[PDB]
Order: sequence, then C-alpha cells, then structure tokens
Amino acid sequence: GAMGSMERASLIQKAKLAEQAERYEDMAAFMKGAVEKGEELSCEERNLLSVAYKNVVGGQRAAWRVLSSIEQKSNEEGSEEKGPEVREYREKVETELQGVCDTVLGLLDSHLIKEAGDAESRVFYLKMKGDYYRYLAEVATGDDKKRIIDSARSAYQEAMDISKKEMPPTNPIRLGLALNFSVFHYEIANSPEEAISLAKTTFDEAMADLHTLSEDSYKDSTLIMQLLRDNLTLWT
Amino acid sequence: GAMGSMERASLIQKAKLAEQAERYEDMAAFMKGAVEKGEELSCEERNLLSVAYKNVVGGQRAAWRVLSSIEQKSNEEGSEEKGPEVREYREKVETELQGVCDTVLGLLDSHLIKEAGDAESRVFYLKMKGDYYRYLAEVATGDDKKRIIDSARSAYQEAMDISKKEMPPTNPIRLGLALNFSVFHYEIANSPEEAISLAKTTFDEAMADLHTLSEDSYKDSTLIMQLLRDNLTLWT
Amino acid sequence: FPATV
Amino acid sequence: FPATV
Ligand SMILES: N=C(N)c1cc(-c2ccccc2)c(NC2CCCCC2)s1
Ligand SMILES: N=C(N)c1cc(-c2ccccc2)c(NC2CCCCC2)s1
Ligand SMILES: [Mg+2]
Ligand SMILES: [Mg+2]
Ligand SMILES: [Mg+2]
Ligand SMILES: [Mg+2]
Ligand SMILES: [Mg+2]
Ligand SMILES: [Mg+2]
Repeated sequence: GAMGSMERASLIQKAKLAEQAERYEDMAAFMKGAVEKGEELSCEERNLLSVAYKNVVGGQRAAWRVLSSIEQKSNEEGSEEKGPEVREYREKVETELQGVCDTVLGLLDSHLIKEAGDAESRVFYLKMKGDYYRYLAEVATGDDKKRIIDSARSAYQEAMDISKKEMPPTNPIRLGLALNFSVFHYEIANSPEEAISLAKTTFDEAMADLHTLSEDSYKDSTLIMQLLRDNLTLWT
Repeated sequence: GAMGSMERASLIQKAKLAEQAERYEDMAAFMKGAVEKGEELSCEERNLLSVAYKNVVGGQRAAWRVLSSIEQKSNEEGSEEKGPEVREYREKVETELQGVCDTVLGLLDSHLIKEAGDAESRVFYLKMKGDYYRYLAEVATGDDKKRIIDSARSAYQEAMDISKKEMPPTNPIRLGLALNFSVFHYEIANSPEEAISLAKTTFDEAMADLHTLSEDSYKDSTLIMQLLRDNLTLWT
Repeated sequence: FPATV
Repeated sequence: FPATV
C-alpha cells in the first residue's frame, strides 16, 4: 500500500484537491488508500471514490473504443495490412482498463460490501460492482464472457431488490442504479425491451413521488430522471 | 528503456494511435522510445514528440496552478490552518512536472540537438529546450532560479539567431518560437516591453512576407500570426 | 452512447 | 494566460 503511511483524513483532503485539479488518477489512488484504512466510508467519501474511478475508467473506455474502431477497420475487406500494432495497443489499453476494474472490484469485495448495512451504502456499492463488471463485459470476448455478464446482472439485481424495499422511488442512488441497469440490459444483455421498460417504469414511479420532496431533493432527482428520458428518446 | 524491444516504426505508429485516442502519456512514452533508438527524427516525428509532451506538461501546469492558487489562499491572513496537505500535494505535482521537463531536456541533450544541422530541426529543438526550461522557471523558487531562467533565454536566443538567418519570417517554426519567446519575456523575465516589441515586429515582418506563400502555407502562417495579435491585445 | 452515472 | 504553441 503506497498510501499506507498517509493519514486517512489527509488522503481524503488530497482526493478533494486532486478533483479540483482534474487529476483523477491521483484522486483514485488517494481514495484507494483511504478505503484500505479499513474504516467504512461516509456518503461524501463514497462519492469521491466513485467520481475518481469513473473518470479514470471513462477515459480508458473512450480510448478503447477509438482503438477498437481503428482495429475493426484495419481487418475489413480490401484494407491494407498495417501489422500487429493496432491490436497490440488496443490490448494494452484493454489490460489497463481490466486492471482498474479488478482494483475497484477488489476494494468492494475487501471489504466495503460486507460491512455496508444501510441501504444508501449497500446499494451504492452493489451498483458500483455492477458497473465495473459491466465495463469488463464491454471488452470481454472469451470463455468467461457469460459469467462476467452474469456477475454484473447479479450485483445490479441485488441492488435493485434492496432499493425497492428500502428507498423511495426518487432516491438519486436508486435512480442512477436503474439508469445504469437499463443501459446494461440494452448494451450488454441484448435486452432492449427490458432496458426500455425499466427506464419508463423508473421515470414514472419517480414522477409520482416528486411531490414529497424539498426543492433541493427535487433538483437532484429530476436531473437523473432527465437522463432516463434522454435514453428513452435514443431508444424509441 | 522500457521501449527498447519495440521497433522504431511500431513506436511511431503507436504514438499516432495514442494521439487519436487522446492518450498523451502513452504517446510521450512511445516517442521517448523512438528518440532513444538514436536516429534523427523527421519533421512529422518531431511534431509527434512535441505534441505528446506538450499535452502531458500542459495538464501538469494546469494542475499546479490550481493547487498553487489554493495554497496561496490557505496562507493568507485570517485563513484557517488546513495542515501540510496542500503544500505537499502541490509539491508532488511540481516534482512530477519537473521530472517531465528533465526527461524532455534529457532527450534534447542526448542527443537530438547535437545531431540537428538543418535549421528546421535545430530551431525546433532549441525552441523546445527554451520551452521546457521556461516550464521549470514557472515553478522555480530557490538558488538556481536565475540560472534556470537564463537557460531558457539562452536556448531561445540561439534559436532566434538561427531562425533569422536561415528561415523566412513566415516560417511557422520561426513564428511559434517568437510567440513563445515573447511570452517568456512577459511572464518569466519581467520584460513586458520586450515581449510586446518582439510580438509586434514578428507579426509585421510575417505580414510583409505572406505574398510569397501558397494558400496552404498562408493558412499555417496566419494561424500563428493571430496568436501574436491575441497576445498583443491581452497586453496593450 | 447512452447516459449512465 | 497568453498563447504559446
Ligand atoms: N466531491 C464530490 N464530487 C461530491 C461530494 C458529494 C457530497 C458532499 C457532501 C455530502 C455528501 C455528498 C457528492 N454527492 C453526490 C451524491 C448527492 C448528490 C450530489 C453528488 S459528489
Ligand atoms: N500528428 C500530428 N499532430 C502532426 C503531424 C504533422 C506532420 C505531418 C506530416 C508531415 C509533417 C508534419 C504535424 N505538423 C505540424 C507542423 C506543420 C503544421 C502542422 C503541425 S503535427
Ligand atoms: Mg491514523
Ligand atoms: Mg485481452
Ligand atoms: Mg420489473
Ligand atoms: Mg530495428
Ligand atoms: Mg519543489
Ligand atoms: Mg530585437
């Protein structure tokens, strides 16, 4: 643990500084160090962790897609052989991406999930587990592809089951979980109808519960509801 | 040399792929490996090298400025002591930035400059030497600050002297050199009048030589001339 | 690509 | 900041 000698509070402070400086790799390393202190994470700390790794893996995914597109065009009919380099570099980025996913899943399994008893923490971490298995699934091609997909599905389903029993339909964690599980159905599981049904039902149940909210909670919930509607517009 | 086992041509190809994927740290590592093959660089290869490291150090500089601003506010009057963390993290980013500059200067001194005999290569590398000493100067605070500043000045001056003798006043390398040396005068040497005079004279001498150019050369030169004018507008 | 958070 | 290339 390269961060083992730094105070937990100092790691959290430096994660916040790294965020302001748009140094997301640093932010992720700081938050990994904080997790490895072994204490549970507060709500703010959980979101620092997720923001950091989402930005890191997001850049990797964007790069992988560029390289995968180039590689597919280099293997088309009539294309000129450019050598192993495109595949090699796509593989390099892919391996680094898988490594980030393995790291995040590792933090969740040792030992964030098993200590998370409140719905807002447990649903948050199970959503993250689904998300990072989904990123593995985006690049998976071999014997374990179906098991990787099912690992994502299983995590998202447990998170959904808890969220429906323990959170109001406008809870932003519940909403973001449903948004992302819907995308899993559409893009990973080849289940566009399930994706569309989930997005619609989530939006409608949230709409019916907005009346209970303060102005600030309303803003948080309607922001994610607009993303559900954006996806529905893309898909219908 | 982590890239010692990869073919030169494969390193160049992967640098181009990394650029398309906006993976500038990878692009820089590939181009460092290419330089370390020991052969001179073509024009395209020189620009791949400069693009890669400019993006890397540019991100570092942007982060350093954010952190330096936070640090200065934390040391103001009436501010609440937040501990050593802001300084420590600013120092971490600063040390990484200095390391990138030391790496680029190292490539220029071993052995790109000494083998560069044509004006377009030699002026290009001496401009880079001035640029990376300037980035060191931006963060320098101790006994060697004046020597770092003078190292930048000396490199830029040699590049200017060659460029005036060997290149037309519209040459885009000559123009970019003058743009950046002007910024050195303004921001590093505390010589705003020299900065303004250099930008004006460079712009006017370029304007008078545009008539000699093709449409494509005209576009390249006028793009940089607009940056000279933008700086003059900022400064007057 | 579709929106996720 | 001023422009450089
Ligand atoms: N540095 C940050 N990026 C965050 C900090 C916080 C936060 C701050 C204080 C208390 C709880 C959470 C965040 N929250 C989430 C969840 C609630 C809606 C806004 C996004 S993102
Ligand atoms: N990948 C690239 N970013 C580049 C590739 C090249 C280049 C390509 C072919 C021949 C010479 C240079 C570049 N040139 C410079 C200097 C001339 C004006 C444009 C910017 S930037
Ligand atoms: Mg302690
Ligand atoms: Mg692979
Ligand atoms: Mg259902
Ligand atoms: Mg060879
Ligand atoms: Mg220092
Ligand atoms: Mg003069």
